[PDB]
Amino acid sequence: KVCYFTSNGITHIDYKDVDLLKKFVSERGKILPRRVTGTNAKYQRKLTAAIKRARQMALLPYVS
Amino acid sequence: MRKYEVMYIIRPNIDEESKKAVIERFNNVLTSNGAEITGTKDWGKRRLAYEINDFRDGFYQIVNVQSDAAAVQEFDRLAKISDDIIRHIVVKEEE
Amino acid sequence: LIEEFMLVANETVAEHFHWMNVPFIYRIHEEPNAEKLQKFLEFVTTFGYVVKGTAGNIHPRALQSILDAVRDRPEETVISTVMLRSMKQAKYDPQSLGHFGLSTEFYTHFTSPIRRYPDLIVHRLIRTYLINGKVDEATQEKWAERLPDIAEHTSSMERRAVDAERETDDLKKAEYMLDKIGEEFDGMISSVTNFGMFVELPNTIEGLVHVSFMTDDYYRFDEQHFAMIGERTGNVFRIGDEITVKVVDVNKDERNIDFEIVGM
Amino acid sequence: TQERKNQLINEFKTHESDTGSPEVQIAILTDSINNLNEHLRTHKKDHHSRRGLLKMVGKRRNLLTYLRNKDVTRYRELINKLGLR
Amino acid sequence: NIESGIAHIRSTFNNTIVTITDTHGNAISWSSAGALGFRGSRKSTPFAAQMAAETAAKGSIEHGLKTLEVTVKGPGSGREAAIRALQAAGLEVTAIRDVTP
RNA sequence: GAACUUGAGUGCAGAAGAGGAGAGUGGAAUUCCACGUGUAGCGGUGAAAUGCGUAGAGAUGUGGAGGAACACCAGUGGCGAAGGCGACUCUCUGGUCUGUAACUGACGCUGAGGAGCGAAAGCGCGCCGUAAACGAUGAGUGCUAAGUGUUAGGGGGUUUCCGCCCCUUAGUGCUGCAGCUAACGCAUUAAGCACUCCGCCUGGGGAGU
RNA sequence: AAAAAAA
Repeated sequence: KVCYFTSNGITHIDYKDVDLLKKFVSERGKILPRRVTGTNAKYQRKLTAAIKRARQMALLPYVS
Repeated sequence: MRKYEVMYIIRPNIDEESKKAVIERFNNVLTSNGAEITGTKDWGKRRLAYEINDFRDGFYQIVNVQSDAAAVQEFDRLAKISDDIIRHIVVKEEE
Repeated sequence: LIEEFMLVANETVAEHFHWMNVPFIYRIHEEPNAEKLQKFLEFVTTFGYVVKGTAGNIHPRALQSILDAVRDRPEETVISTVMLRSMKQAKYDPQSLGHFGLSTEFYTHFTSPIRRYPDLIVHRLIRTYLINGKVDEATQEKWAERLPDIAEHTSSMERRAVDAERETDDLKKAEYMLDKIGEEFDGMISSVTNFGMFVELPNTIEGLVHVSFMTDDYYRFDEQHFAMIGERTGNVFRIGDEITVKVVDVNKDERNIDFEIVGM
Repeated sequence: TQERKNQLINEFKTHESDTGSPEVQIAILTDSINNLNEHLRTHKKDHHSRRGLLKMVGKRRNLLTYLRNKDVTRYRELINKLGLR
Repeated sequence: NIESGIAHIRSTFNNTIVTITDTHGNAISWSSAGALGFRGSRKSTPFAAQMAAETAAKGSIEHGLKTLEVTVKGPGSGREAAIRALQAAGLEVTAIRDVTP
């Protein structure tokens, strides 16, 4: 029950780092909730954006 | 002028002569409109997460720049027009 | 580490005696029940986990892929648990029918003859066949007659042991929780039923939330999703949701623990 | 921009370390107002923005008037230098 | 002679229809609960969906399919059973996709 | 007249926003219509009609209606004066909070009228503009027990940091003293104790005539 | 409830 990004000290989430984001989507592709991941609020935001950028650029899917 | 990150995907059905021409074209666009290319990755042909314009793969180019809007804006304009670039995004580099 | 060293030895012995083609005792694990595994495959598709394979022809790896996917998720414990409830139990047998769980063709128990009788037999057959060199037809026919009765019996005595062991654990878990009546715990919904839902605590103590104690709404069980759904409130308690419970009643004799929902 | 603002400060400032004088602040606001007004010529419907304007404009007025009552001299000077009617 | 395809499963409360197409959405084959002569409640049930998937699938295997993408529409109970019936008919499922409007 | 920095603001450093206005762009579905697949369904529902059709349709693409919205994330989270604001990117722009204390030196508060923003409707996109536009609770400032949660910050302690611990700021929550209250309740997010200014009321009906 | 395995 700890934040990835507060643990590992990661200030900047990147949309391009597909692997990293892939942790935080469901198998279907849906964004995983904060309560499941344990993410910090702040980052949950950052993370959401990135995935949203990602998905736009076809890096990630909207519906796997 | 302020830092942006352009990414874009080139259609997968081109040879490396054509591809280079694309890159040089669009690199020429930016620097023509007062941009300076600080970085230029090439992620190479990836599988797309879904099928864009009937292609399941594409060549990603990631240009860092520093420029005025005008530059980026011109790029975006042309990027849209072009059939070689299938999708793109410009993004500001958050401070 | 030791486990692995006991496994490879066990696998080594079994393979040796398979190729020797003499009467021998194996430790088999047959392919799971196709009906039970089918339902399990349905169950995991509700959480989003899609499996490559049909229930009649599933390779162990395909099951392993799931257990990898759910690792460090809330839904781990239960999908794990429901997978288990799709597996067959492992038994002793004279035939080498393989061991599904270990994904191997040859397996026996060799490495604990002090506490298991099939291991003590494996040793006697080793002594008989390898050490003494007694691979005669009469020696084989003697053992081929007796192993089926041994294998069936010992397999029964194992199951007996497990059932009793567990029955004492549940009793002493119930004895532990007598003084915890009124205390709140965080737990996870391990199983959902038409009458209520089971919640496992962090120390693997399991207790029931009876639908009577769910006073906030009329809850209807959904069997397909594994969930109790409130009609009015629209509260949904599913398998693998974490909830906070309070200890209401514990019966030591019956080995019952009863919980009420404090919060989700 | 911050360079533009530093210009402004250097232009109006009453002494070396001064950024708090009406002068300064009026200077700044004034530009902001100006820049913003231009924004609203194009973005006529951007009401919200319009609101901040008013508050800007107001701030000014108070500062001018503060000044005009403190030291009319400085106030005359200023309004000429900024071109404020 | 096409190998890859989509299996469009429209599982309603009343019925299950199963169309199989090529990648360009041209119709190879189909079945439905009511095409197999189920009537009323029975068309709704997952057993009819299962059997509808098989019959759609067996028709596709004649046309020489191997791999499927699957799409699911509608709230019905058939999708789970129907999908398994596409795996059980032989055709490997690449990815299942809920495309409920 | 003169002096000051505590209020007010500007600097400088830092923080988070579905704040607003443009311009694209990503996916969705929608059914507008035609056409390529399609081959007998389909369609209610206790089950039969109700209907629906082989004139190849339910169904599946392809041209699209071309109009509305953007799931998961999403939280009595955040932002906004209110109405309100949730796809993504860029363009322009408003505000807020924290910290510093460098600067200005009371520059403040409220505010009738006025001006602007501002649902259904009303309807003729424009006027309209009235809104449980009533968390049933003007604004500002100071003072007056505690307990616990969350949002964005600041400092110190260990702690390598992560983590914990503590203190502080701003906001949002629950719980509860003093007091207040007709009771209900409120209780540092006051409906407590005060001062400033504004709005408003003085039986019901008639009559919002 | 319900699997190996270990013990």
